[PDB]
Amino acid sequence: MDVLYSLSKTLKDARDKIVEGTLYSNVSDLIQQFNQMIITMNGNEFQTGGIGNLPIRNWNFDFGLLGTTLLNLDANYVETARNTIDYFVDFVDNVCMDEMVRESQRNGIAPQSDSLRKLSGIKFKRINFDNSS
Amino acid sequence: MDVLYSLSKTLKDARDKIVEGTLYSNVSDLIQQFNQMIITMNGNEFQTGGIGNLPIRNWNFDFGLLGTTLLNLDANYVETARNTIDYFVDFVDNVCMDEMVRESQRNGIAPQSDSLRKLSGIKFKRINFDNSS
Amino acid sequence: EHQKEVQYEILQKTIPTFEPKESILKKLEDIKPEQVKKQTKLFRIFEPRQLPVYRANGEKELRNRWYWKLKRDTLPDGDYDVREYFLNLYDQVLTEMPDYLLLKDMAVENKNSRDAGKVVDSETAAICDAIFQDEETEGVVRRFIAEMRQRVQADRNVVNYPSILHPIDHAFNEYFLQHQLVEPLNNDIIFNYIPERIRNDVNYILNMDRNLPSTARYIRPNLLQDRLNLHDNFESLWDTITTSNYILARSVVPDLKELVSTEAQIQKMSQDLQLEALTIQSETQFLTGINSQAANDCFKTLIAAMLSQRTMSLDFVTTNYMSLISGMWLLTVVPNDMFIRESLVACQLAIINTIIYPAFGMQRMHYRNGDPQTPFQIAEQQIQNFQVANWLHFVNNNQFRQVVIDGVLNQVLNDNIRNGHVVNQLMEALMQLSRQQFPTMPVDYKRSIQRGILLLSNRLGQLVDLTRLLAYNYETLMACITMNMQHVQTLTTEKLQLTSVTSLCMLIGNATVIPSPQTLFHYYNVNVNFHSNYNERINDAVAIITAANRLNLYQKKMKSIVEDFLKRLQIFDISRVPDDQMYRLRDRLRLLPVEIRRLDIFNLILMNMEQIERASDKIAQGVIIAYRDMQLERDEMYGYVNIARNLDGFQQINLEELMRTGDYAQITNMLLNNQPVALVGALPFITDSSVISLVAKLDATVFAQIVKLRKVDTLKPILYKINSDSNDFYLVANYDWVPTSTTKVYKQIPQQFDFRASMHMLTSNLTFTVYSDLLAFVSADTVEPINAVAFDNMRIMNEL
Repeated sequence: MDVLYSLSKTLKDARDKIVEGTLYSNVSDLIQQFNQMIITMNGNEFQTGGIGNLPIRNWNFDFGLLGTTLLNLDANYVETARNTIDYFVDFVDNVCMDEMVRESQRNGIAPQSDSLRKLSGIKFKRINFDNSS
Repeated sequence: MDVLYSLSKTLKDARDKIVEGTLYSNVSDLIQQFNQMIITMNGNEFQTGGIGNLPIRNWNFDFGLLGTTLLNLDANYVETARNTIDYFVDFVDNVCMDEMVRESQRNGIAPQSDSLRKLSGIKFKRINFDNSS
Repeated sequence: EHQKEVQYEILQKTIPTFEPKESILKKLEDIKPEQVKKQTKLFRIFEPRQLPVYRANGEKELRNRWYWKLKRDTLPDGDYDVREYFLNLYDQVLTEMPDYLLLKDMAVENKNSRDAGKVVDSETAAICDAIFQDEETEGVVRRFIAEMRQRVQADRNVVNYPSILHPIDHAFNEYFLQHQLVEPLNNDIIFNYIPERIRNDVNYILNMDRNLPSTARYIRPNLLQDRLNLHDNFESLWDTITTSNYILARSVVPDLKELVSTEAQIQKMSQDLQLEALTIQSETQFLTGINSQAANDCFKTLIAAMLSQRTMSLDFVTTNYMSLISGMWLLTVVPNDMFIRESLVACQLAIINTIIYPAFGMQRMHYRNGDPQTPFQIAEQQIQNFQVANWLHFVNNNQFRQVVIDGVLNQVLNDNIRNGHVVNQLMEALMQLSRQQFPTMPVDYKRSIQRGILLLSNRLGQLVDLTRLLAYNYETLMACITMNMQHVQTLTTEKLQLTSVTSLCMLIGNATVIPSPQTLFHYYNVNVNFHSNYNERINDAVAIITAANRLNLYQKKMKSIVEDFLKRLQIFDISRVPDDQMYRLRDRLRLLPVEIRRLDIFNLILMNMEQIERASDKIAQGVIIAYRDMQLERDEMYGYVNIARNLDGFQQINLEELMRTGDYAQITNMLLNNQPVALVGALPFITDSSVISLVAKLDATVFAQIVKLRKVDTLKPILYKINSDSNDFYLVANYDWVPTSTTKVYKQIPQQFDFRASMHMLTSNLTFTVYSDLLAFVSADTVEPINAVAFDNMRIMNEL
């Protein structure tokens, strides 16, 4: 679960600190964290939806990392990034919603969805960070 | 006083950004600040309470630091850390409460408690940090 | 011309440019790649030795507890000297920076125990066998040592070997593992380290031949950009770079081929030229020769100039009008933008005047420029022959389109598709010429002039070819430049005799040459390394300087580091670096981050700094005087001694401060009216066993000194290692009594040894294979020259 959290603060602190004109070094510590993610992800496939009117969309990952040789970003840098973020956003939305509908009497304190159950897996823990929300 | 502040944002941004898994280079800038503290403290004795129904608990300092090393964090790393945090938490609580009751006609704007008066000392100033609250 | 020299040189002393031309090339091809420093030893700082221990009031308790001690304990005297010492460690750390690591290469037999055990390194081994036998070591110890077996996983490449280091040691070696700065390697990556351009340049063939184990591993090249904008002030050094980058270029620029026999052309030339026809100033237009060379020189020279972002002038020869015509060629192409304003000055006006204007009949008022807007341009507004008129705007506006960001950050001031191979420019440069045939002055003039012009025109069918050539070449070579390149007015020129120019011109046939594959790479490779070195040293530099500041080393900082820096860069010979330059260089350096690597380590050293210093055997931090009979304390290790683990209750006087700043005797008064006081910092040291001594109150002596000599180096203080043994002086415990030390010291006690906590496990990858050079794996051929093509795709060099 905590996993999930990160995924976002990652994107927020991303769609926020990554803009046309900021010095690289203001995101050095960040950039890293990001990439680290892409890696852990790529390869594994997911299923969301499959209930009521909720659509069953299939997500797959195949992305190239990010920059490393930059000094204050050039517009071009952003757009090639934003394009990658938007797939994760539209993703998480579907992930949240899918686990935001399932309920369980016995153990209704743990992950239900096929999507999240897979995240609590150990091979992902490598992402968690900045738990200030 | 401002001193006090830090002590917390230190712990919060700590009990928050230090979780099983995260990448070190997200806390590099943090870890440091932390240690710096332990140092300044170790070798000091404090005392809180003494008024009304407020217990008089005593405190001492003598702690080891933190490996800086490791790409990612292993569970073991956390627990050995959390154990040290919990002593500071239970500390500050007692510190706050002790200075949160005393009032002074004269300088009701200055520190009161034996606990805090000692903090405004210069040798502790080396701990200030991130005043955004 | 002697007067010209002295000064032309007084300038050259403000240029860290090495002397000979060639002498520079070597320095580059030479800049070898950074040696990797795989590594053997685990690396520590301290092993644990046995030591005698005497219980309170006791003799050698017979036991010998294990304590940690420093291998190589060389600490200076004085807080300041200490800070400097550590600093050297930083330098040592960096020079030994193990880029990667493996453990099999350190395997060792854990002599004892049942499951074939192979522990980390030699020291790890020793220790085990050692303790195994110190009979007073909990049954759990042998056990652990015993059964603890390595961890070998064939698949995945994992190796977890049991080890023993130390808190501060694990500290190091650890990060060294977590920063193996070694990324994988797939055919695809090699393919990719190739300019996004070349691959698409048909003329060049690509192919793979060798495979790649999942064992493949390389080290990032690290090609950050400029970081340092030398483009706006360090002229002296740019000139030196340009020069360099320039020679480099010539070394590459392919030599030409298939030219027209020198003799043949010049001969039809005399027929056409009508040389000796009255005109007094003969045989100045034919010093043109040695063209079989001049062209090669003019050619090379031209490229490098561009690439290297150099700027030049022209060994111009006013009379020789022809030589001028060709000039027009030059501007038709080479973006005047990079030509010191002046040499262009002469050139144009020489054209403008002794040409066009009068032979064309226009301004018979010949002309008059100042220094702003150019004779080649303004002439426009005032010309009526469209053809003529287009040349003008195009020539005055063809600004080497200083705008490019290709294949990932490579500002390489580019050039017009037009020019490229649209060429027409040439066709138009000609058409305009095709209608310059008319009156004004003597006959032998137009005759001679126009006839020469025609030789440009006919040949024009070919002159085209020239355009294409360069177009490609520059447009090619360039691709492989990492260093960015802002256009700058170099301080130095480069002479280009219209002689050669003119030759190249009417003297090139259906030749067709291009950069040999192998050639190209070699080029990349170089700039690469160089870069890597620049960037790297930069980091090495910064790291130090910053450390230099918190490490309060208020001394070297200026030059010191800078000197070494430049030297390693090779390219230039310091010395002739104006002083405003070296310092200014720091001014810029000090304002940058720090490669995590570098930085991350210093942060570590500082945290343990304190601990080391007191950990040493010789030297403690300051002493105390109380002129109050004091009770000697007792510690298991030193026996009966006068140690104080804490100041508090007595002023502190930074020796460092005092010594460095002279004394005001504040101390002199306190000592004199005999007052409680403390001294802080690192200090000499003295042990003594003379029970008697204490009685003689020796410790209250040494001090008086200081005042006479105004110094404080000679301040050896005293300790009384009074063990209930090694002290012949023991008529002490035989008499009821207690130690009356008038003084004691700060050296905190060494650390006890606790196995458990020093035993760490080890995460190490397993079995690499490091590759350098790279490229090599690339198989590449080349079409036959007669079949080239540019962006054009029709065919470069196409006048069958």
